[PDB]
Amino acid sequence: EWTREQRYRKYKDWDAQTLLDLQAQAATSPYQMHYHIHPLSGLLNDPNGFSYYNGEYHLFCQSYPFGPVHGVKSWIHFASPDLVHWHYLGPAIDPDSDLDNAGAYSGSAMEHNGKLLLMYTGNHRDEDWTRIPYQVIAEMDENNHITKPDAAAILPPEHVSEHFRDPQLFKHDGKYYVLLGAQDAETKSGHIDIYESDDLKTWHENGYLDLGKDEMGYMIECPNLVFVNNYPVLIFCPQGLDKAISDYQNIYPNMYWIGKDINLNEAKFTPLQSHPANLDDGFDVYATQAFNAPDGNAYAISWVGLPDCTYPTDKENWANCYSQVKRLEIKDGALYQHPVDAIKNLRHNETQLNDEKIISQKAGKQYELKLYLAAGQAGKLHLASNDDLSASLVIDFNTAQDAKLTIDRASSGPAVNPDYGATRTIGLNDNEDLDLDIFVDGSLCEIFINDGRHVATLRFFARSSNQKIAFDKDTKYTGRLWSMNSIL
Amino acid sequence: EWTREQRYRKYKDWDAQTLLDLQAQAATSPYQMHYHIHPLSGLLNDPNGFSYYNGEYHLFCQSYPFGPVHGVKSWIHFASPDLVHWHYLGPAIDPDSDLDNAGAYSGSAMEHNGKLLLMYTGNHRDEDWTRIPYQVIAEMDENNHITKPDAAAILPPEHVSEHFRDPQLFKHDGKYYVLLGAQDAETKSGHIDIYESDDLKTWHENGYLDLGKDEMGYMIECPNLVFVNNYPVLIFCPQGLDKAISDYQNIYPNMYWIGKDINLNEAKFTPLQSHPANLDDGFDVYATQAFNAPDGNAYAISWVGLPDCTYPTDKENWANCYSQVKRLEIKDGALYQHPVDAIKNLRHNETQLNDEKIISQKAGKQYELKLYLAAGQAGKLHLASNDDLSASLVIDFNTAQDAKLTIDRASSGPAVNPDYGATRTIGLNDNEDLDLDIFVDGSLCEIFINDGRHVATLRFFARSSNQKIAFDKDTKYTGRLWSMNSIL
Ligand code: NA
Ligand code: NA
Ligand code: NA
Ligand code: NA
Repeated sequence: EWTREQRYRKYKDWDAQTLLDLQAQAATSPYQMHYHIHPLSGLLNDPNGFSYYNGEYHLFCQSYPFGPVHGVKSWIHFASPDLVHWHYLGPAIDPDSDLDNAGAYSGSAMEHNGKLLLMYTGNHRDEDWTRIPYQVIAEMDENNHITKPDAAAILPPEHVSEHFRDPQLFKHDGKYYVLLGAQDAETKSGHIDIYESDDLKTWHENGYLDLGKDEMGYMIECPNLVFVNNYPVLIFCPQGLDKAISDYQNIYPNMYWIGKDINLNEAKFTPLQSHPANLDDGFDVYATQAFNAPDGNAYAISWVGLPDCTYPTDKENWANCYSQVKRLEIKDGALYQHPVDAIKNLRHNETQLNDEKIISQKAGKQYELKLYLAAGQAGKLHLASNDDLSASLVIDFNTAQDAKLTIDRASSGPAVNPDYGATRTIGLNDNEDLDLDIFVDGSLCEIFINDGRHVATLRFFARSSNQKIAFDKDTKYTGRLWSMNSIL
Repeated sequence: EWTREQRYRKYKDWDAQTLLDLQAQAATSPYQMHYHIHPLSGLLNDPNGFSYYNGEYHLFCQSYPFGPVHGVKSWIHFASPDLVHWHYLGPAIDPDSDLDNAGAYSGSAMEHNGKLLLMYTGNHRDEDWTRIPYQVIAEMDENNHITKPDAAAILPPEHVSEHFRDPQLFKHDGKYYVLLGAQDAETKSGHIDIYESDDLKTWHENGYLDLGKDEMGYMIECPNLVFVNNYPVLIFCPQGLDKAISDYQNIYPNMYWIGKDINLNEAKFTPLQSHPANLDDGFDVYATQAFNAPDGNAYAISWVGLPDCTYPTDKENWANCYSQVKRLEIKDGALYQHPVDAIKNLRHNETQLNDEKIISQKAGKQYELKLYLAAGQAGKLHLASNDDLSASLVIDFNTAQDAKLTIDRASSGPAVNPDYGATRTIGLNDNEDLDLDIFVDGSLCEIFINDGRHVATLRFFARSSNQKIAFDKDTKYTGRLWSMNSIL
């Protein structure tokens, strides 16, 4: 319903009373998250500049503060000591210059000689509304104050279309690299384009990273390389990916691909996995960003929200939130994802669980449910449920001869992008035990499966009185239920 | 420098870009607090609606979001599980109606039949800019959504001047009471005026509370009655208080007075203390609010900021912050104040201290320093200090034959309201031990003295590289130093 004109009206052409009203509307929503990052107002999307700098973790965010739509984008800024307790540092990069006049699009952060370089795509629209993407290196100092250059670091080359964006800047092998999402101008295929520099002033093209002969969609958004247990891992968003390469049910997938090795100078990637895999088996994770932290861990955080999609909270004038931070691990040839240790600080009111069918008549809106379920069983676990289990988030499990998990949100509340399905299925190994570590926060659910082997993340919109947690059958299991304190 | 006109321009007449800029400027200030409540933008003052409701603690705030000045006021809203980890719920009450057209001034919160009543003063300015104060009862529901009535609960009576405000609404002795700060129209003296109701619709005047024959300033702002260990305790701001009643050095004092008993129907107060005493012996505490919580504790929180005063951060376009929450206790005929238990969750990097002269060469900007100092000593403890101790926050102590504590902020940085003195003195008992529990957070220091017997709270503005903590003499003491994590 918003016009192009309305989406690109400048922030100075909105009044401050409207913005204050919008902050109240977002914060007091009955569906707001309160231990995950959420917009102060308007729409949140792609994590940006995820980093460690000046003694704390930093995280920036694509933001449009005036409504539940992809209006003209800015970066806003959060920091944390522990990847859990975030505090707001305000807007960081506005669409206020020629280079980014129609948006400060996504990007990354790299420490350099005591400053934090923020490299991002200036979404420029020229006099005719032709998009010209510019790669810009801004600079943040130790007071979190940001300066912008007057000139781009990388001008759009001839071989790419208008889609050329989301730079990842980092140091590796003694030099500087930039990875960019790209659509080839002639084939219209998605690529990760490689740039290298020895000084950050002159950039050299190394070409598209060789991901094999098969096309990777028509565009790759938000490319990421991180080293996880010494393996090069790609995390990226290949829009239009052929489902023959990998199944997925979201409108656009967020894939990962573990390599045995990578050579950015020669644009070479030796895959460990024969195929890329879904980072998240759920309903809503997109634009995930990751970085290698000084503590030797690789951390990732996801936008929970999909482009070209809508949500029942749209009428509340705000949209989406972030996943919790996930610590990455390579195990058995796959990517595992784990809650960070600090998230346990939110826990309180611990309850021991052993075979009780009804886990809680009324669990609250914020909790962590950690379960161990014996092999050889089938049933349903209902979350955010009414009393008779007819309206809930359903985890339909089988740990017996056709083992699998089906997550079904159809009955949880109003429909959520139903054209892309009300269920998601995760295959399980037959006759094996099952672990679940389930985080519920307002209209967000995160289901960590078999100790991080799979993660299923989703929005759901249950009426506030639907807070029951219960199995439908007598189920043999042990577990713990904790309330989780509001911090955001 | 701001004109009346500029201070009362409506929020809708500011643009949203300016507000976003101001949020960044406040949040990224090198002097910002990060484990105390601080404005998101502009100026913060008086705590309001401090309460427990709908399963969490609530706190509201006088706010002017567009600069470091007392522009037209609104309430904004925070909540917390534990009085430490606060999260922002946005604006709550705007100056958007006839009754509050020149400000939604301070007030209180009272739970009533599943709602939270917010009773506050509408600062009305009529056609001639005559101030007409109205007492308004708004209502908040379980989604933190607020409705405003069209009519005042209490119209200004004939016997009070234009100064008649800051209602405290509560239930006691089976009926409802409202305590209001008042200036008598004929004598121009400060009073706490009492109203009572059996239904919240019809209010009856019980008269001024009898605080004795001596005048209590020319106005009492922010009156509070709380029961602490079953004693009635008044906490209030008597502007113009004669210093013969009690010494104080701040422009306006924040006093407390313990009674043996109180009878609100008969406007009677039997004092326990012969005289009211300073709630805070420091430089900046004002407009403290308190309430009786369901856990059986009385809690208080203070504005750190004084009216008609200025601060070095004024040029940064933001102003002031709150104290931490203080749990109240009556002991030995005095009011004791304690950090809440949950504040210990911020602690990390614990260091044991035993007689070391230099406690830390560089302590960081956020810490808690807890010390036990033997009787019979004299010296100085320097906080936020440069290396040679010439620029610091000075705690000059004597625990020997003329025992006392002098807190001196003159050398800490730029002058802070110097007309009201650069030192504050707290008398101590001769030849007694001394305990200190010191909280530093950005430009805020809170010094709890002898286990809460006295509290000295102050702003200070040290250069960021001045972080040494050291005694000047060999001092015998034991202690602990903890870093405190940023949460806000
Ligand atoms: Na590690
Ligand atoms: Na769905
Ligand atoms: Na108690
Ligand atoms: Na001073």
